[PDB]
Amino acid sequence: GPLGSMNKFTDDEWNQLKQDFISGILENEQKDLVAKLTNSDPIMNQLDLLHKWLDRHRDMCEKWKSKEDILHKLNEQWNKD
Repeated sequence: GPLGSMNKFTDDEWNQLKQDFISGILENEQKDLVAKLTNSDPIMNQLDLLHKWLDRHRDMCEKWKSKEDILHKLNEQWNKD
């Protein structure tokens, strides 16, 4: 029937988004947090955990559709989580 308000991101678009998020984490000094989260790993960025986390809150992207702003929210959540 009529097009839904879904308009979710595709795996291809999502993967691209993953890189941006990962880049944002290494771009910010906060990258230090990811290194410690892994116990002592480089820019692992936690592809494994990050991917699962992102997917679980992928819907969060719909709460702005922006890029830099989203990173800001994730930063505060990363800090507490």
